[PDB]
Amino acid sequence: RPGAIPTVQIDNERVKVTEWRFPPGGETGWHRHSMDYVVVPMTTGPLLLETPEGSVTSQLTRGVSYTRPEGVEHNVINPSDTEFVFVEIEIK
Amino acid sequence: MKRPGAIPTVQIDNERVKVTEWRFPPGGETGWHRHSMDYVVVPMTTGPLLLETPEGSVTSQLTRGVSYTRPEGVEHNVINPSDTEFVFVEIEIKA
Ligand SMILES: [Zn+2]
Ligand SMILES: [Zn+2]
Repeated sequence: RPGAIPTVQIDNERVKVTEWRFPPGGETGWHRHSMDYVVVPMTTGPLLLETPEGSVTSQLTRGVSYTRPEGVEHNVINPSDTEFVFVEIEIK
Repeated sequence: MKRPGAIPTVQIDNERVKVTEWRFPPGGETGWHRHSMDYVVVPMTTGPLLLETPEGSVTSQLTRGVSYTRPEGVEHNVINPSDTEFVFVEIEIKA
């Protein structure tokens, strides 16, 4: 797949904030989250998450934030024909 | 005369963070406040904000999705000088 593009916006003693910009069909690659994190979606739409429990399609809504814990392990894919963006705030 | 209030909606409030969506009517403001925590601002709207601090007033240009951080201790009033609603998500980091 094409690669999603992470841009780190903030990396201080308290948080690391990364913008993830997905081209259509783009993926993060598999990773494991080492920190609790908050997601602020900048786009409304579905994401495809490959997870240890299998494939999960999730609905994100622009401007509706949510949090997930340290230990989440997955590959995130943009299953749409448009760009998808979200901001991820990892708590240190 | 009084500017309309910006409206806070708490999205997350847990051991680690408090995340509040702030929605500004046209011309709207926060009122003066003091930030008790380091915080992250994720703008949801591209546009100017007018920031009133003890020393003066400045126009700051925000871009949707371009975050920034400010430290504990900020004292200000924040105003939306535009003719349309301005929205940002504020992530306060608990100690
Ligand atoms: Zn992830
Ligand atoms: Zn403030």
